[PDB]
Amino acid sequence: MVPISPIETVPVKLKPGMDGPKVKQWPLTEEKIKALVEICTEMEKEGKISKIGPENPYNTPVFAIKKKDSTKWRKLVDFRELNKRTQDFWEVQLGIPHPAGLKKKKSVTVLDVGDAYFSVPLDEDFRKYTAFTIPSINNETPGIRYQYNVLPQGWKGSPAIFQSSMTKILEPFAAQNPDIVIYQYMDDLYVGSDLEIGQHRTKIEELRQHLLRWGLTTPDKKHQKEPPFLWMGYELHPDKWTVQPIVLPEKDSWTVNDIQKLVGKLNWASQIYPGIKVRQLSKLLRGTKALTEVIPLTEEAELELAENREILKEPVHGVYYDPSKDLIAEIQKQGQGQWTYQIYQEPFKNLKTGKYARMRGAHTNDVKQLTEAVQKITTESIVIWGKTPKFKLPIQKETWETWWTEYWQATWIPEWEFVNTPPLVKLWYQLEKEPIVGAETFYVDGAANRETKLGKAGYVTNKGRQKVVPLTNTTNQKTELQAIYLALQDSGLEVNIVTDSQYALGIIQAQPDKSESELVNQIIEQLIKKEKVYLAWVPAHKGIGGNEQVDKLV
Amino acid sequence: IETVPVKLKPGMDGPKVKQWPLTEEKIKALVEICTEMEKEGKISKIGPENPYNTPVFAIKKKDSTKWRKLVDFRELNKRTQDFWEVQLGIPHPAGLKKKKSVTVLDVGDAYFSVPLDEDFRKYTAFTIPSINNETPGIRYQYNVLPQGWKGSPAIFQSSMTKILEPFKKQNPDIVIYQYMDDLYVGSDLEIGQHRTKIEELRQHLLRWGLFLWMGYELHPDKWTVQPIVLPEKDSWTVNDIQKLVGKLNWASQIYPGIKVRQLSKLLRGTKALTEVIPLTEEAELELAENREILKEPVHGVYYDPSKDLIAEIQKQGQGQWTYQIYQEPFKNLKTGKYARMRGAHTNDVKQLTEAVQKITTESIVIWGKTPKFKLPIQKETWETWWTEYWQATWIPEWEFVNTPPLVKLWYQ
Ligand SMILES: Cc1cc(/C=C/C#N)cc(C)c1Nc1ccnc(Nc2ccc(C#N)cc2)n1
Repeated sequence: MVPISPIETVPVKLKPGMDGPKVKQWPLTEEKIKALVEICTEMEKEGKISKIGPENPYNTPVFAIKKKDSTKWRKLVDFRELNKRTQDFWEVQLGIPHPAGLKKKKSVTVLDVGDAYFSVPLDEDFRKYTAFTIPSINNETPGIRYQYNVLPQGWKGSPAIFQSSMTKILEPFAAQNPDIVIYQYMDDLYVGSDLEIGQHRTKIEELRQHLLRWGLTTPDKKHQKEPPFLWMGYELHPDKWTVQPIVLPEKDSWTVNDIQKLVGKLNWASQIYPGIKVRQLSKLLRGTKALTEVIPLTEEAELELAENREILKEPVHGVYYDPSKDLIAEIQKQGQGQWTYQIYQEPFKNLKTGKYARMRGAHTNDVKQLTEAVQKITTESIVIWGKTPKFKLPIQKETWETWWTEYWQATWIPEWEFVNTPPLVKLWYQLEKEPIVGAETFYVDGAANRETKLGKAGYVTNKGRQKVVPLTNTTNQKTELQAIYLALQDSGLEVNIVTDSQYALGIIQAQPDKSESELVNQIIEQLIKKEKVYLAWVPAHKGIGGNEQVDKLV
Repeated sequence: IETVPVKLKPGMDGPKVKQWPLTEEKIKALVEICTEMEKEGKISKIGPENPYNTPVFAIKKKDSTKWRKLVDFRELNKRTQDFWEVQLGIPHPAGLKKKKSVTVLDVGDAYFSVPLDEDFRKYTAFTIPSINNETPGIRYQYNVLPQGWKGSPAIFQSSMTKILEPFKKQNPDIVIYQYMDDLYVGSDLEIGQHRTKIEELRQHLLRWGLFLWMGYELHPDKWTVQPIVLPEKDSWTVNDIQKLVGKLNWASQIYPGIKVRQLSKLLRGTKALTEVIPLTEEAELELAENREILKEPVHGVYYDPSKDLIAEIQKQGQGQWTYQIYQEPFKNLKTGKYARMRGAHTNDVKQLTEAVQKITTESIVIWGKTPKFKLPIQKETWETWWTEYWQATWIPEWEFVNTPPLVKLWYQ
């Protein structure tokens, strides 16, 4: 007997205020019982479970399911109730590594460690809560009672406890062997290195020797798994990665579900296939919520899909990360609030790609969208590579400077450079900071009756020019905007406009270049055509002449 | 050698706050720091049976090349039972804001000498993440009072109280105030001796049992405050008068006696904006009366210790920023203006981050607590970058303003 180090148990507790499960065992057929008795007999002989006295008051239902119509049976202990009462654990699985962040490896060996799983003892004081009962033949004797000694499959804490136990064992090996990487997924350990293969195989034997100190043995065979690997929807190869085959189905008619499925595939594909578009297809799902409801494909969407099938025509792979080189992120504007990007280190060899869609909102502008895309890429990059990439953006350095020095909010974009690839992001208009000498002054105003919804919009100018237009189905806010629009329409290339609308100023000072309001869009089109515009604000109902509210008070 | 028991507020469980993305440089710094803290018994590795978490990151104090671990205990602090100390509540020192000089000292290290109640340790869990989540995050929990936690100064108070008795009895005029990991020491002394007392103080602390070498000098006596001012001109255009009436209309919400009727009269008619308008005597007198009203303090302004302090900031351009601190709208308790060049000639966001720390510091000195900020920036931009420029050991709360306030210019 060679002494082995025991595996420390994790102390587990039920949620505060809760007791163990007391669920009634289900009636089973004579056939299933003999099967369960046989099954439990060896488990017991194997140390996994132990017979318990009548004292224990807890219970969990055990079942028997035939195996794909085999000669064998399998036991299923349903821990759903115990799981609802078991404490929460730290789940280290959240946020999986992204392939573009991985490093290329010459070799990646796989080791089966499913057996090690049963060397992990379950906290002695929690064992009682795992009690179960194999009914007796004909219910004429007491059912056989057992409780677990090891992590039960299906129990809430098994995955976290198994992983943390294996990690603690592996820790010193990883630390003292910096030339290898170890990753656990399910019942396997994946060990990779760039070592001359002889030395790599030696490292594997050392790992098996290390694990034996806890009496954990490994198959001593050549695991079936070898590069490439199918993992979390990706294909990992020694020096490249890609997403698993994306197949867009041919269809004569699509339903809400089919489209949600399609968009899911396109989104997954967009991380390496450049240009993928999903706006025209996504908007079709605007409040449908009926999986079966067949929706007709707009010609706009039929076009987007055809463009995507083209992009998905042939396989595309991304390369792995080389810590010794800079990271570059290039962005392009696609239109309709869509943006696309590529992250690479060497020209034409993307590590990954991606897209960004503008946020929901009444008014927006291209510079703000570009900024949001930059922030999103920056954060993703910190997660995957731990650093910010250098950016290549379709906006002139001069345009950016004019924008941020004049914008009312603080804003920032990290180290970047202009890349001249249309369409370029630009500022479409810029209001004056001071009144224009020589330019006609338009005093505008609008008002609407809250009940009748009737209103008026208009202006009076220093040259005696005047206009008042009657409006229906309107509000104070819309008449205020209409008044400004009339002034822009009827003035020359330079104009001074005086308004008392805090609402209209709130919008224009936000500098939108596009809006969900056709009225605001018409105003933007006029601002773009003018040479100079000064917009002045004054308090309403304060006896400021030109403030011709009277014309619109009827 | 013994620990004072601690518990969470009734009906509240420990924090479970996600760890945000960390740069490679900050991860390496934290791995090195925690490895030494673990060896010294300050923290211990934890198992999967601890599901709690508080974010951690790293910073560099004002001009220091050495990384400092900083745990964001904002959540734990609002969930940790109010630790009213034996002090019955040390009345905030009103004299601190009046001192000629105030140095800020980082005494957070002292905390690590006092053990933390074993049953509360689980709630201080934190994670050092790995780049691309390639390896399991390193999990730890504190065994001693942690820096940044609300209950640390509270529990260490009694120890600090007697640690300073000597220095305090021999210097009964010096004001010493403690907020979280910082010690504020103020005295009217000539900056040269003021410093002697300070360095003496830390040598008096280092000897007493405990990077305390750093110092941060503030001058409350030379602090920023702002009255409302109107333009003085020889020729007023229609536009100048429109801007004045607008500003006066805004001010009338703060000062009840403000009038614009006589000035508004000048604006009757549809005149060219650049046309010069001569002021009548009635309008001139009205402007004069308003100027006088604006030289008097605001009526009914008082601080209430049970109410939150609110701080608003406006970007004025060219590196200038204005701000106001109040509890009730239009009842400003403090207003100010900054224009600073520590490193952000061309970085809006660094400037705002520095303005936020300066305002918080002023707030701690004056009222002994931090304000809630209304920041003129998009949430995404702020959250992506503020930690890159942070240099304080505390962290205030903040919210975002997405609509341009019309009152921007009136404050500059
Ligand atoms: C996340 C991960 C998943 C698997 C695999 C899980 C599965 N199935 C295998 C390993 C070894 C790792 N860990 C790391 C860590 C750093 N670089 C890499 N690079 C890397 C990994 C696999 C291949 C290949 N072929 C090439 C390079 N892998």
